[PDB]
Amino acid sequence: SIQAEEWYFGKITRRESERLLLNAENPRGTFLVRESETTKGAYCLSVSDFDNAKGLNVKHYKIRKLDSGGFYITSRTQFNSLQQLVAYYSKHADGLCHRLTTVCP
Repeated sequence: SIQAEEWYFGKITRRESERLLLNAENPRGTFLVRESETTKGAYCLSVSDFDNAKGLNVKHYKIRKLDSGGFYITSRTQFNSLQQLVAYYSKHADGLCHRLTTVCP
């Protein structure tokens, strides 16, 4: 059940995700997956970032569901579930601002 996944935050808003991620205690690459508020049927990978000029900031990556079943952020790689996606991007950033490091708490 994705519901029980530790990195999955269900229906929290865009503003709630940022609130959770923008915190001193979180590594760059702390992240969560949520349903998209605005795009029905989509997801969103929310990742904390930091640059010395803006400080801690969050980047949001829409995750689209292929009708045939998969998930994608880019045309580069596609995956059979959000779990396989969370796992790949933890090993390689491939375009994302930072590799996924920490699950949001």
